[PDB]
Amino acid sequence: MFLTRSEYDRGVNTFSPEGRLFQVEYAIEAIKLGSTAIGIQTSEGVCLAVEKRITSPLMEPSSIEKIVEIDAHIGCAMSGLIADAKTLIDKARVETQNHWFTYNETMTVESVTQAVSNLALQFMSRPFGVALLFGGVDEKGPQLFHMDPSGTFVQCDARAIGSASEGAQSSLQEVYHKSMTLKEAIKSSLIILKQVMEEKLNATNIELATVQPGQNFHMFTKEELEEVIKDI
Amino acid sequence: MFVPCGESAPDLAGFTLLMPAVSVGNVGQLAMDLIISTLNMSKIGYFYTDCLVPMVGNNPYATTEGNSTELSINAEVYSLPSRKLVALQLRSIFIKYKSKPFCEKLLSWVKSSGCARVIVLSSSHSYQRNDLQLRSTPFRYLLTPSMQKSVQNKIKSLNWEEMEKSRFCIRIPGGGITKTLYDESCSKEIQMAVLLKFVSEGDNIPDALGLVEYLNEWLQILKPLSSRWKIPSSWRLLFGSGLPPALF
Amino acid sequence: SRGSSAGFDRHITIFSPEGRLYQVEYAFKAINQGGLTSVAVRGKDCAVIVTQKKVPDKLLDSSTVTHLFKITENIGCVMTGMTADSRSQVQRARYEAANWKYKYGYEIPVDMLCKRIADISQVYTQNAEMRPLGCCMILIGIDEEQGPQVYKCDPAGYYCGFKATAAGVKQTESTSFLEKKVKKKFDWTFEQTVETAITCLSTVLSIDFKPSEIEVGVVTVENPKFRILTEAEIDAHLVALA
Amino acid sequence: MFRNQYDNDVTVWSPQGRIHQIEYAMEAVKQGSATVGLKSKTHAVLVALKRAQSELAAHQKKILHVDNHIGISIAGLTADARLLCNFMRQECLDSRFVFDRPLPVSRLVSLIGSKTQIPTQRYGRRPYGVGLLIAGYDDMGPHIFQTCPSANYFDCRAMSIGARSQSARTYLERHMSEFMECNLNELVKHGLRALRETLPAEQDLTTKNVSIGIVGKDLEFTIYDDDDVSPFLEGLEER
Amino acid sequence: RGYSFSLTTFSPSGKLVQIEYALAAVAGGAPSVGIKAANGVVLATEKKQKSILYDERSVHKVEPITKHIGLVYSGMGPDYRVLVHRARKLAQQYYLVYQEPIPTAQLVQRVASVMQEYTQSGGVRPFGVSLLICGWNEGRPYLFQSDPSGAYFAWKATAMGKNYVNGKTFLEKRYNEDLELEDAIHTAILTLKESFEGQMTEDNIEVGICNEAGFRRLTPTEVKDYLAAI
Amino acid sequence: GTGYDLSASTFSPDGRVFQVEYAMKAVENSSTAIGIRCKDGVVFGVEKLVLSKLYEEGSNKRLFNVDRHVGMAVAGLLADARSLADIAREEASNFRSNFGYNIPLKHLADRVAMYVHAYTLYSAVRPFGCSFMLGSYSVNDGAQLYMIDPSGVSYGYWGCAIGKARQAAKTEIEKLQMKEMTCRDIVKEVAKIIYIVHDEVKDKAFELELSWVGELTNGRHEIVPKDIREEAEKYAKESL
Amino acid sequence: SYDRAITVFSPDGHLFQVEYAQEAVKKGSTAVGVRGRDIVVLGVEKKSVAKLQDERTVRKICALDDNVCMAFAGLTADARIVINRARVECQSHRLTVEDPVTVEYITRYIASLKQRYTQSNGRRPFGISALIVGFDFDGTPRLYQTDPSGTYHAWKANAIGRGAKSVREFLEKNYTDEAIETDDLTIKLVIKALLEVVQSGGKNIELAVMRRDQSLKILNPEEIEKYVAEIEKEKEE
Amino acid sequence: PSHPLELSEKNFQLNQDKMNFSTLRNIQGLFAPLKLQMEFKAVQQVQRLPFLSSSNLSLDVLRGNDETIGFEDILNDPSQSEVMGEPHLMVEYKLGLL
Amino acid sequence: RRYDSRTTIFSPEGRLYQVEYAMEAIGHAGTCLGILANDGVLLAAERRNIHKLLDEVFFSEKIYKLNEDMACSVAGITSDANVLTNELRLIAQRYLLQYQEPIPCEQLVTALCDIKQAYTQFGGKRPFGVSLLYIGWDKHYGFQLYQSDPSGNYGGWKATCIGNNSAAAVSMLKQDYKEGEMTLKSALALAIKVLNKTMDVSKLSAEKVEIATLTRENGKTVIRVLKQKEVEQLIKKHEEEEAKAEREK
Repeated sequence: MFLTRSEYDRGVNTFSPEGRLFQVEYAIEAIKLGSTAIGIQTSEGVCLAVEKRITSPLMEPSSIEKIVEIDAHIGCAMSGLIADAKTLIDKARVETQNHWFTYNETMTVESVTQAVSNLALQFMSRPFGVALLFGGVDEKGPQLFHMDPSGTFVQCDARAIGSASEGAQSSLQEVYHKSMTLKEAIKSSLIILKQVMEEKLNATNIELATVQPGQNFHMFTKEELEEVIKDI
Repeated sequence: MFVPCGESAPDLAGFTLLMPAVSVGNVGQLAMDLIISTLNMSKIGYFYTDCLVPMVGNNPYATTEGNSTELSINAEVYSLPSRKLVALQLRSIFIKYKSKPFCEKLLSWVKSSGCARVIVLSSSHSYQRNDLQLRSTPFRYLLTPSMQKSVQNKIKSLNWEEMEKSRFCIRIPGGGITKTLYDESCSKEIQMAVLLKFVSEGDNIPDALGLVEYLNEWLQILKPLSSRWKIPSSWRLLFGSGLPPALF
Repeated sequence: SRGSSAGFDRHITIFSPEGRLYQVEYAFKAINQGGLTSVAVRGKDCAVIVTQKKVPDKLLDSSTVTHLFKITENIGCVMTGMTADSRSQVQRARYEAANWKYKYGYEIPVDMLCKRIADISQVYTQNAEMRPLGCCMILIGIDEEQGPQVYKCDPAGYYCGFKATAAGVKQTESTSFLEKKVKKKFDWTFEQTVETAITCLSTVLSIDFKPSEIEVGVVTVENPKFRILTEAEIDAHLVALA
Repeated sequence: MFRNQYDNDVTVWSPQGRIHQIEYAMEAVKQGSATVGLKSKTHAVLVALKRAQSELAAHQKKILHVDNHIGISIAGLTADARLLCNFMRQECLDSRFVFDRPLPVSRLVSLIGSKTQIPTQRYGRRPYGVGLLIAGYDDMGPHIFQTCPSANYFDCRAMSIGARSQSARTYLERHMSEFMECNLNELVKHGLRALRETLPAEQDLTTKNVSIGIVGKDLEFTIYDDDDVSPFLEGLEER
Repeated sequence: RGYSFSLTTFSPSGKLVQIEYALAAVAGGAPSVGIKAANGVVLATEKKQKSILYDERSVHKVEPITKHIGLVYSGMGPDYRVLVHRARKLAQQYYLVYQEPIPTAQLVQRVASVMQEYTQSGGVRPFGVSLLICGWNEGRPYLFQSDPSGAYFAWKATAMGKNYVNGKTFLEKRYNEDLELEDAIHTAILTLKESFEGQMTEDNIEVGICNEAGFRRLTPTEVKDYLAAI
Repeated sequence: GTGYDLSASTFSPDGRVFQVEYAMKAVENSSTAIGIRCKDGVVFGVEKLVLSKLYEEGSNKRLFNVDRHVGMAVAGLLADARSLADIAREEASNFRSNFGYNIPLKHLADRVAMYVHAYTLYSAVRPFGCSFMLGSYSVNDGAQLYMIDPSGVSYGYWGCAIGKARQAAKTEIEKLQMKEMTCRDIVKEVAKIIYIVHDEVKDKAFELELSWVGELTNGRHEIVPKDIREEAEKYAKESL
Repeated sequence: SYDRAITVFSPDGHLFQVEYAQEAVKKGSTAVGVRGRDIVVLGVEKKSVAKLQDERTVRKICALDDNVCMAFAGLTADARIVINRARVECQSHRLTVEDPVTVEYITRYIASLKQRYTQSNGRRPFGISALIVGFDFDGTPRLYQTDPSGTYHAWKANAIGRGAKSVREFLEKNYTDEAIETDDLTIKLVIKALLEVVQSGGKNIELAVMRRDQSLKILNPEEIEKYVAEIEKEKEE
Repeated sequence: PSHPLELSEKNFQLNQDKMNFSTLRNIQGLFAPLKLQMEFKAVQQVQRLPFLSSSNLSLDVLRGNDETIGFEDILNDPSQSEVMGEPHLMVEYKLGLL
Repeated sequence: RRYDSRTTIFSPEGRLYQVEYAMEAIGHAGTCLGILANDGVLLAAERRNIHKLLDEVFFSEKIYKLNEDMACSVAGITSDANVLTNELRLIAQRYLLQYQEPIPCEQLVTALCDIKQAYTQFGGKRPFGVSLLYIGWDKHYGFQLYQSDPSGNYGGWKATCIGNNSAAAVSMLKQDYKEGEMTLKSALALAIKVLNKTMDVSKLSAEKVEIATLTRENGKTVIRVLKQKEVEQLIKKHEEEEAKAEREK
């Protein structure tokens, strides 16, 4: 009857006595150090909102590093290690371009989603440290997807990722309904980000984009954001 | 410090001290269990510190249905006044930066209560052996210069072999607090003897069964060899639970 | 893959302070795991190999228990050590002999086969993935211009040619007996060589043999093909000896 | 205490002749929701329970589509389930293209087991941590199969896997003598009743946390969920 | 002690211990000597098979590489065999390319380059042998030595194997530059006899010589005649 | 063998490989299977435990069918046994394709044994954890019976037993004059031995699996008819 | 623990070896970069100027192309490989597309190359950080920074190496729209920023200046001394 | 391509290995080619970095080319190559990263 | 220590202990010296293979010729030095074939240092324990002198030393070196003085020192190794000058 030491969390291919992958769990915990992102899917579009978290006034805020365009109808969002998403973004772009060139029609979001998932499930010898929020519209309609460092995608309707995700998810649960409007979705995203963020809300601390069946992928500019902020 | 189980501390007027060291394979702890179980010692107090990880459990030495429900902790003291023997058992592992204060406190208690000598059972790593040691006996001993001459003469008669020195300093890899205890005893003029064995981790019951006989060659607390030791009731499931079905 | 193990005697590619390879030395003690002893003696115009047969269970089919093998139509073998390792090495020797014949147009000699096997065995002691085989090989044959041949190779990759050798548990006693006999005389007929081998085994093991406890294989200048003796012939030799 | 040295790799035997990593992997099946599968003389039914979670943030799929006559349910890791489903789909497609005919379920399961056995022996890999229930229909009648992380498969009349499936298994064993002589509706009712036993007393089955898969004589594999399960749930008793 | 097991690990003082242990393995082999005379080189060694049960024309420790090159070793025989084969192949390749017999120095450099590779990669083990190489080029003799680490030196006379420090001490005071071949053979046999630990016979030592006519291994009759002469 | 028993490419100081020993010890974690050859053929018997009432009758069979004339009985880890059965089927098919006639049992046993032994030399793999027996009958060769163990060793047998209680089973087998009996007389003895060996305290309930290959099936391996199995079970139960 | 392998996650989501690779950067010489209105200025501290040393071979400012230059801090041998790879990639991209390369493009290439070496246990990351500065085709000055982990950002003024904290604190309050009016003012600002952590006068300063439609120019010690004297006179006044 | 012998000369060791493996599998069984391939891989996994010339001693011993000279050994010495790439690029190419 | 088992691990403070140990291994080798003058470059080394039974072949034991314009000297492990020198010769010949013009010295040094650096980044390899000194002439910068480290670092010097007592030799050279007004004779005298004060021998002898010189004559570069007579004359001149200086006190 003695107490001894045992370790099961130093390998990516090791099972604990209760059947857990502690390296993957730690990789998932690693995305709690990133900035907060919010994505809401409506009947006429998807809105993606992130915060920039400018550490120093000398840093140039005009840089775009959190929202990326995959194609004319697909957006993206990121949280965690931004340097880890470059390969996934490149593969998604290559796959969608090749499919469009070959078939002469745009692929659905699910196809590029599965193509991305087929690359993340190769542990590079370690799991990724980033979380994605794919958004877009297709013949079926607007739809939203979420990914974890585990390498698998799921479909959702209102998801928040980042450090302050629990309160944002609680607010999204106590707000929101099935038949709503894109403008009020954008507004509610602004309010929720305003409570979540520690500092005040300006035209440069955040950036958001949207995709709708009418136009192509569109990213809001400073002039457009100011009217929405003033609308609050 | 020593906290008595009752109201007054017993008179340990220079009996002996038998203690283990938390080393590779837990050989010292297993040997201590064997000795305590065989001699049928009785608990007399506690050694309460803040250097070991806490743990609790029921009585590890149970023979009847009335003594099997006694709570135990990670540091306890057993005594046999007839033979003038005292035993200490450690059932846990040390916290970081907490070994030297523990050794200092233990040696201060040993000096304060008043004991003839201290005997430590330990072990060392087996893969750090040179060519000459690979073909020799795996048992070694060590004595403080303050030790009595009669003990030295007896050990010389026993034809034992002493631990080798390295450039000169004493090094015992995988020995835990053995080197610290030896150095402090040398610096504080305390009679202490150390016995160890080269082992590897795995099933280490035979190593303890050999170490107890090695000690008995000198102390002779039992009839000389020409079973003898009582296995405690807590040595039941040393590999885990049972076999799941639908596999073999 | 796994990685090497720390210690002076726990990996194959680690030297000791005296420059010894304890993992190679431990493979020489696996030869004694079986508990049998082999004896090979070379005569004036013949070569003989004698080994020990032990069938403890009565439910075994004794026809399937053997340690004498046929590598080529003119080369015989006897193996001492681990059974599966011995069989695998026999298969490898057959493959190497076939390759030699295909490449060079004539049959391989005994010394060349032993050298090739030893060369293969040497590689296993320098790489951190393979392990040596716990067995030793003894080969006999007839050379068209030199006569009978007796060769032996070790798990370390060392081979040599002898006039009489032994392997197994009682190798040292067999070696001393053979040294005395060879010092006394070395020119023997066919009947004297087999009697010498049988007497060596009997004297060393302190046992009286039955025709079902030993195996005998011979080659001869007159009949170069490898042959395995039968129980009747073994009993005839034992009766003549006694 | 003596197991610490023999339970870190899958290619190491213990002094007791056991491999502990395989058992640890088998322990990962019981971290998913319960699933129940059963078959009749003409039909095979799969019933799954969706995790108690807000539907806004996740829409998990526990029943998947492999072919026109094969469907599976999963419990355990998700990446392994996706890999296995891709392998089965590719095998079925290749079989059809080469020799156009339905692929036998027994041969598919044999291929799955042969594929799964290898990582339990090679170094540098780990066993799959997912358990599958397979319902199919070929020219032998309906079939129900179960797969294990230990590369073993079984032929079952009715099986339940997942977390706290002992009660479901007990119910299935108690009511197993009246499954062949039933129609689709009664079989689905029996499956739902069996699945209901893995819940506390107060809760009940609603049209928000149940999925159904059916295959039979001339009916291809179909998945019912959301409001498609109301006709099956509208005839149940209280408890 | 933590740096004594790995081959690709430097000690804090900047030392490689496994190469030292390979050299220790070399230092525990059978003795061998080599003396460069005014018109030839002589190599001598002590046999391992000191028994009557040994076939004389089966395995030899003194081997030829080309008509004018031969070598002897001290250490592990299995490691020596493969190096001998590689040296023979390299000499044949050089002759094929340049239509001229290879000089001794080039062969020594190539063999040392082959030996050096096994001391810088993980998962392998250094060779446990040291070689003595003799040759005759451009009307003058040569004598080289090669360590397990891949370093080579040129000697006038040297000894290696068991008890080689005292052998070198003997050679230092018993060596003369303007020395003939027969006296060189006598000196080599005496140096070998210094630490034989037994009684020498023409059947437990091997001798080879190199001169204008080329490398050649001596027969037991000549060895017996020399032993009787001294 | 502490400190020398983590890889299959390591020797102990006394010259032993302990990973192979642990693999061979793993075979005793499963039930017992026996096989006896007689004047006419070979008969197999397995003590199969009951796991649950929800399984079908023909699930988890431990008596395989390698080819038209070869039958197999396994014990130990089941996935390894299935892999080895697939290997044996591949070998038999290859030999039949190449040479044009049925492979002898000795050559098949040698091939499978060498394949098993190939896994005990490297540190990138682990030894197999199962044992099995092969049996066949031919007019020009007679009955044959072999065993292969995780070490990679094969032998011919007159009576064999593998599994948990492989010692009491051998003791019971050693009391039969099996060289003068027929298959119909050996089926009952096999059932009786299986019933005697089984322990009903640690275990709960077991079934009986039986098969033979011999003259009465024209050298074809198949399951015992139900009536004969029932009669043998009745005789075995009455013997107790 | 959790820091003896490159690809092991801490229980709270940290890769400690990649963080240790930045302690090497935090021990190099200070480098400062400032983006002006129509000029870009670089500056590197010179440390341990040996008497018998040749200064031509120990320069820490390099020219990647006709309009891109870079400065680094960290291990000296690791920077050479990255510089050569970037130099080759610039010409490769010029072959691919006729137009001259972009500062952001070359920064992304360098970042991807640095990130490639943090994926396996068989190789170690690059212990350097860089300040990439240059001009675009239209004529807009740019400034970027790269980390050993593979992340990059856009700045208006930054510092790396030891003393970066104090230099950045000085720059945050001394960088306005008036101090960047002229090239002389920008150079004076860079020298003032360097002088906070550099002792022994202005003899330990290396400066580089790039203008529109011109090549990289390295200022002379006499010019540096003249600027230092002007700054001292203005401060005294 | 340019010559009938170019493709044949480029792929000779592969074809010889395939023929030996097929013959060995047909004669003995599945185990022998498996063991041969594992030994080949094990002895080939250790060597110098790709921008320096190796010797391949153990691989040559295993294959049996330690007593044979061909035209690949006397023509166009690979050790004295006239062109060589950058070290890091060669190492990355060998790993498949490029 | 838990951060010094391989070359692919960083310490918490950002250090490479294996590379540091490899650099420490250089201190056991012999002394090598190099001096730059107005009309030539110098290289002086210390002989370590001194023994009565050693033979004298080749032209030198520590100085090698790389091409018609360059030469080098090594200190460290001879087996690695051989590989490095062979690679240097191959690189020089490759550049000559490519461009029909001799390779510049800095280009050659950088080419070798890239190889030396590549062995400290990929695991499973042991870095080279060798340091080198290079001398040469080219049309771009004239006479030059470089140094290299086991880690892959190089630099250009006017006078430097590697090996035993390197710090003392560097201090003496720094104290007593004049910049811009040095000739070959003064450089040789300074080298003799530094070697005498560096080597732990009471009396310097000409059989344990080797000197090489590089210079330009009639549009050609001349590399020669000095003779024992010249070395003895230099040593005698230094000794008599020291005696004169001591006496004039």
